[PDB]
Amino acid sequence: EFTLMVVGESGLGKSTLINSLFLSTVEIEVKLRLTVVDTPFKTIISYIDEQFERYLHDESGLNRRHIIDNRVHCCFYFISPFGHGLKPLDVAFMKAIHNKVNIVPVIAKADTLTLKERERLKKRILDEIEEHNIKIYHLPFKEQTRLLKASIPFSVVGSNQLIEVRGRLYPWGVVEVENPEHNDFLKLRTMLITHMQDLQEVTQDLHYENFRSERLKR
Amino acid sequence: FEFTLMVVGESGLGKSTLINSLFLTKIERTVQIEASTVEIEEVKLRLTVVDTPCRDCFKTIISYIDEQFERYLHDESGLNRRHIIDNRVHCCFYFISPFGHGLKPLDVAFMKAIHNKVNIVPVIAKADTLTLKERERLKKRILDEIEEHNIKIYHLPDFKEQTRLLKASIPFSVVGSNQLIEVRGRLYPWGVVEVENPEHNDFLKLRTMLITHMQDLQEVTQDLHYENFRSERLKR
Ligand SMILES: Nc1nc2c(ncn2[C@@H]2O[C@H](COP(=O)(O)OP(=O)(O)O)[C@@H](O)[C@H]2O)c(=O)[nH]1
Ligand SMILES: Nc1nc2c(ncn2[C@@H]2O[C@H](COP(=O)(O)OP(=O)(O)O)[C@@H](O)[C@H]2O)c(=O)[nH]1
Repeated sequence: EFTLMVVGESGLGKSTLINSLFLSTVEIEVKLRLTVVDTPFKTIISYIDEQFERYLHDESGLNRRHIIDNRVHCCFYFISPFGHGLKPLDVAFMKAIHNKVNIVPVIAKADTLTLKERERLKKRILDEIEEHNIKIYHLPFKEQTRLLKASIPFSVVGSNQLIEVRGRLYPWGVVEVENPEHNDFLKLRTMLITHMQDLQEVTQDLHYENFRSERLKR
Repeated sequence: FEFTLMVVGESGLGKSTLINSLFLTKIERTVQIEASTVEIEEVKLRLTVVDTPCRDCFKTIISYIDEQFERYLHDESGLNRRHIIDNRVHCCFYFISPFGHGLKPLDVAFMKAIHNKVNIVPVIAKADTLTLKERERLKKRILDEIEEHNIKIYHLPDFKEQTRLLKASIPFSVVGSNQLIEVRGRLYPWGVVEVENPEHNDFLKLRTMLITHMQDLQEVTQDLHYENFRSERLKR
């Protein structure tokens, strides 16, 4: 029972990555719900909040032994590799929903950046995360958990096309989706796969209860 | 000899980097587009780069195009005409993002706004984000959209094969780099994009076409766009 939202500018490979992970709400079979949404927000917030209402209403009921959890457990936020950081629309969106959903920031179409360019954009996005007091999902073995945090935000490449593993062909070379020397796709997936319970659990224990307390107080 | 080259398009599309490669070096008022204009001698060249998005920015560019027409009309209407300084925009690279499936309707209306006043040369920026197959689909979608909407881009005139193959590339999909490599280029873990490598991208054609068509761009600007502006202007 798990729900993942992907949000971001149109044309940033949002759909291709989702397809790459698993090989406007689609529901494939754990039971995964995916909600892809292209940025141009008062409906996005409201969708998220509406899933807390159903759940609060449902858990408040006399019949429970068929409750559907539609709460969004994670939101990949896609950032253009063309900016030098977060655009203020991106910051405003993330601030609108950071108290309600687990944000995982992702740099899109990372095959657009040299390694030097990549690390400048990551450093700059992390600093802006701090500067604007934005609350992104924080990961909870030794060195593999070390290396994964030290590469947030993940800069990914999607493709489901094959190359004489999946990749993208340019006259000067081939980007390999699952080569970590090429991009953080494997890390993002592994992280998604290894952290589902926590994602679910932080959604329950933190975002939903905060929703719930303000409600029963008001 | 005087040439003014303008480049417009969203920021983050490599526009300065491209310009740098050709030679190796809130917008709301005509004034600040002038302040953006750099002058180099390489022939007196002026480069005028304008980040587009807020659609007032498009109105200022238009107003700016005309002001250069105005300067000229005013200067040739006066009594001392020895050096009329020609600041009329002879060319507009229009950078389109490789992330769209074509032109947005803003681009379309804007190009319709400026297409009887400057020579639009459309350019797909950051072409190293596109596989060759993607490159073709975007080129065709962009040309279709120009037909569909009757956008008048600059028609290259007409050793033999060099004109055909150059036309075939329009709109040119280009790559710029300030960095050098072993060539100006872009180093990725998987390979190196070479700017001047025509297999890799159409930069070589853009520069060659500019270098080669500069006189005709100037002339079309004079004989067509300018005289069109001047006829309309005097009527009022
Ligand atoms: N350079 C690059 N291009 C990509 C990548 N992923 C997808 N694309 C291209 O971008 C197009 C749009 O991707 P899409 O998933 O539809 O983006 P979306 O609008 O955010 O869902 C795809 O058809 C691919 O041709 C990537 O990782 N790198
Ligand atoms: N992938 C790619 N990146 C580029 C290209 N040209 C420039 N860049 C990168 O994009 C950054 C910003 O480009 P810039 O020229 O300042 O874009 P402008 O805002 O349109 O003037 C540069 O520092 C380069 O890192 C290109 O052809 N391809």
